[PDB]
Order: sequence, then structure tokens, then C-alpha cells
Amino acid sequence: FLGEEDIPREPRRIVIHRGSTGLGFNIVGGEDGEGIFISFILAGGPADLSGELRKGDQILSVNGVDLRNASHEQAAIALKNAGQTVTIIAQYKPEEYSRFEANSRVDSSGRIVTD
Amino acid sequence: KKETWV
Repeated sequence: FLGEEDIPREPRRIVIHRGSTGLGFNIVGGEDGEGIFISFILAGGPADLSGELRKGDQILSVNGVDLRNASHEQAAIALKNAGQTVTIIAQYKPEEYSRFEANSRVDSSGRIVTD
Repeated sequence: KKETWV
């Protein structure tokens, strides 16, 4: 029933409490201000358990630190050093994301499809 | 090209 509803494109706040364990997602991007995007979310990891992040989300900030224009390595450092409670502002940007992943495109509901 | 696990 859900799969035809448009994925919301407004920014959201996500709070993940992960102690001293990994967040459980991978990032792509960071070159020349392209943005930092979630590319993979580990099943059973803290990001998965949040239920509030998906592939193709841009990370706008972590703990108030603006990552819109971050480099890949400094983004990764910000995330890994954010502390036990990690407050992410995210925004779903599937068109931008789709340019990174082979054979990917965005459908009418905003979902990323890979042929 | 980079991908980092966090």
C-alpha cells in the first residue's frame, strides 16, 4: 500500500543513541561539495533500528555541524567522533544520489530503482 | 570513489 506514496523530501531530524558502537551505514560523496549521501544501511545496526534513514538521504548535519559541503574523510570523522548520541539532519535527494550508483534511476514516487 | 563505514 505504501510503495506508491511519495517519499517525503523535507529535512528531518533523526536521533540515534549508539553508545560506543558504529552507526551502521556507509556514505558516498564529499568531492568538491557534491554532498554526503547514505549508500548502504546495515541490517540490524543502529541506523536500521532508527527506522528513519534510507539510501539516498543526504546528511545535512551531525550534532549541529554542517556537512553539506564536507569532504568525504572529514564527514566520516565527524560521524565517528560525534559521541554516543548522534543527531542527524537528513534530506532525501534521490536524483543526486542516483548519479553515484550504477544503473540507478528515480521512479514517480521518488524511489531509487536499479535495473 | 571512496566509501566509508561509519
